[PDB]
Amino acid sequence: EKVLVLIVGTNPLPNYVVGSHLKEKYDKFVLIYSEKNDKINQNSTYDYAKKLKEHLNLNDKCIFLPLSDVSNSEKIINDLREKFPSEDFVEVHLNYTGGTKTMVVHIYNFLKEKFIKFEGSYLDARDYKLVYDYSEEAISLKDTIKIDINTLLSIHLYEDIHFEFYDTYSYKQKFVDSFDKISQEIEKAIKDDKGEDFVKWLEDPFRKIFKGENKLLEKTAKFKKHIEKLLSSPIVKFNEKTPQFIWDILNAFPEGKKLNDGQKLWIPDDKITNDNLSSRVKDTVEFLNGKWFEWYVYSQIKSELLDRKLKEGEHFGISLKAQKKDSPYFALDIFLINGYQLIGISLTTSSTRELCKLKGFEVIHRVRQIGGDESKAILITGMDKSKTEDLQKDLAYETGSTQKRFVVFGIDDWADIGSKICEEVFK
Amino acid sequence: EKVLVLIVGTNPLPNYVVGSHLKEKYDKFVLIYSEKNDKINQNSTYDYAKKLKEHLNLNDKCIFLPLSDVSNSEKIINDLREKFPSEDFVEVHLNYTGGTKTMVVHIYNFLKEKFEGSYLDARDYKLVYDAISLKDTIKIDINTLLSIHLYEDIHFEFYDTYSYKQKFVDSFDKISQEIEKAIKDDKGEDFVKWLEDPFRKIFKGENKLLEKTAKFKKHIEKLLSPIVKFNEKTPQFIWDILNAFPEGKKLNDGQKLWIPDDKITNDNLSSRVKDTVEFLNGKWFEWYVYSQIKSELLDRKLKEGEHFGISLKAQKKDSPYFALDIFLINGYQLIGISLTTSSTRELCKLKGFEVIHRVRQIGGDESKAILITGMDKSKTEDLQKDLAYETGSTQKRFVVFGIDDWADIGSKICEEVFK
DNA sequence: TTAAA
DNA sequence: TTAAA
RNA sequence: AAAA
Ligand SMILES: [Mn+2]
Ligand SMILES: [Mn+2]
Ligand SMILES: [Mn+2]
Repeated sequence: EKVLVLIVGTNPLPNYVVGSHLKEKYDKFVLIYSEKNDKINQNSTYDYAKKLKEHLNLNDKCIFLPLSDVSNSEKIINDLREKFPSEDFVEVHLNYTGGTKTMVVHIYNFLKEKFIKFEGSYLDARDYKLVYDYSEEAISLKDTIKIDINTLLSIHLYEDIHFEFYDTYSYKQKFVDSFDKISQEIEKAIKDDKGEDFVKWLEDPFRKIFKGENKLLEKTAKFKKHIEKLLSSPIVKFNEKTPQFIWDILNAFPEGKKLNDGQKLWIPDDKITNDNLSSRVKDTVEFLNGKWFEWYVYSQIKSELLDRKLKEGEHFGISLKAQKKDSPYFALDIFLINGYQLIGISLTTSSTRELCKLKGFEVIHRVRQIGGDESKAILITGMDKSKTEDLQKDLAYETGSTQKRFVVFGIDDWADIGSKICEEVFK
Repeated sequence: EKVLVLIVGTNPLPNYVVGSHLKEKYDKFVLIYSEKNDKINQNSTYDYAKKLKEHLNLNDKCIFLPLSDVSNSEKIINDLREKFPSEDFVEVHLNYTGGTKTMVVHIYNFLKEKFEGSYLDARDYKLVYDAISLKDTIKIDINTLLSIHLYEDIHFEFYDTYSYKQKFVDSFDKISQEIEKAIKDDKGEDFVKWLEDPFRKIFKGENKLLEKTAKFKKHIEKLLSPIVKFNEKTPQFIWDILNAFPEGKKLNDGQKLWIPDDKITNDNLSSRVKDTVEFLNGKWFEWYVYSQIKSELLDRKLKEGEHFGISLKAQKKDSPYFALDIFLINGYQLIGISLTTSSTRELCKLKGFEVIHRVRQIGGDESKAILITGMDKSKTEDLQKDLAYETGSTQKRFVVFGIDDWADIGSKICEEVFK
């Protein structure tokens, strides 16, 4: 009977990692967790212990040991002696990575006196190594222990998750037999260092013409009044000062979905109805105003992830959505898992500081919610390099690592965004 | 000699609190910190230990002990054997609250060979010996708190140095009193709706419209209609709020919207409009809440500028500054308050992320963030659930208030903060 | 519970 | 480094 | 997983 003992704190991922690596060598498993006590402002980590038992397949070889007070040395010592298994064990391995400082201090010494092979362990979050106290070995688990998106979100209490594959992408369904032509044309301009010029034309005249009153592109009356009120106008900027590579992008859409009417801007007559207007520009405007960039970035990384033996739908995906039980859901543009570190990618074409700054707070908090406190967040913006370096420094929080856990890319990174994501995440 | 040993992690506040309370009873102090080794992704907590020595006035009775690897047991014990003071100490007290788990285990065991251990419970605000409540015993100011978290250039305003008191001098008290009456009479929801329509449809068209008369006159023409709703369907209490403003800073020409003639220059427009629009668009709500909180804390022991203030801004060295609407310190816990008048879920969610992260940066991982919005009760509850994060405690660290709380917001903040 | 403004 | 949109 |  070889027993492995884990300390269940509020970060379940370290215990899942050590469990996945050591279960093959032990016969019994003791999960020490906290009880809920409102009077001392103590919540319970029991939900994580069940998820640890579930996703490690411990079954009845798992012993749950609750602690009444995780900050009282006496109660911890007492609760251990009363509830710790008294069977004669040959080996006792305690990984003291989780829990409070009082938990690790007193559990360790209680099991250092009671015992018989003994070994203390700790998983390093910085360099991904399992350090043994007496064996003096530091084995890396970075490339060996794996985890998929379902397991990772589940042990963090997130259920009902869905996402899109490369083949089931939403705008492929909307632009059948055109999507590849539209996406190949955009990609070529972005790889031709036209990203900056695109986002300027997108701000003016594009967003001046095709944005404003809600349902502007679905009621011809609203769109009629808007173009009249645009009669210095963005229409001439579009008609007369639109560069050629955008004309190539605009003409990549099918004629029935082109924003242009030749080499000028399509304006509906009084014959064109509400549904006619919507069927022409709605999907094309929504794709050009931002959705295209989600697909572009995902397309520039899928090959590099498959080369590293990652599997789509388990280790990367697009348009992920998840939620806790009976709680609102959230959306994440792209997700990636390197070994067992979550990387969440949030995308925007905006170049405006305030908007991107708020995007940064968002992606930081979401990856902590679903991947634990060692996740990495990447924000990709249309800002210049000075603005992106400013944002990283603005939002950086110090956890004890030299490597950044919040990364901002900008408009100068778009043309080679594949390799830059690859270097940031895996190197 | 009686020596106190602290473990310097990346949260310096528990070490300040434990240090403030136990400095009196001890002679020497050992601060065990981490070296910087980029090759193992390990950064140094030396900057925090220096701040601990400075703001606790440890002077030369403080000994910095570095560790080359805070993740490796043997490398720790070695650096502990070769560096820890071998002088004869009659009493040794190790507080193992900070640092990594390896640090607290092997430093504890090292010192036990040569003894008392203590720990500061973040959940019940007590120091526990291997239990004294410090919640109302140890105090800190905004300057000390941000400084130990490495922030500098801290500035903020007082009730009497509020910026808009200098922009509407001889009229701010009437303006603020008018707005407060409307919110005290449960008209917050009505006010919010009128700001969304037609106020922000007229005065928030695009960029720098309130600065260029050409841009403003153009926007007026396209509207000609929210100008009609403004002139005709504006509630009486809102006309009273508008007419409380100085005449050269009024948005209304009599009982109708003012329209600049070609004569009005860019300086004449902005001086008449820009300050008034920005205050009504939402800055008023910052002042309203602050005035209510300063009222409720009139009996408590907090001093303005040490434990609460408005419009806090600070920065790290060579780093961008942030802005925080209101700050409060209860004992040694930072309470950050972000205010918005918006009723929109998307906008209020993004403000929630912001205030959760900011208070964590400047006040440590045990800070409390409060977001005050103009949403209804169902949306505020949904937002609290959406953004909640498990900390180990049963009391919430992210709190959202909505439009129904505006009238009694002073009592609401007092009850949430002081428990 | 679009994306950007 | 507006607060809203 | 460096006041769970
Ligand atoms: Mn699976
Ligand atoms: Mn996005
Ligand atoms: Mn605010």
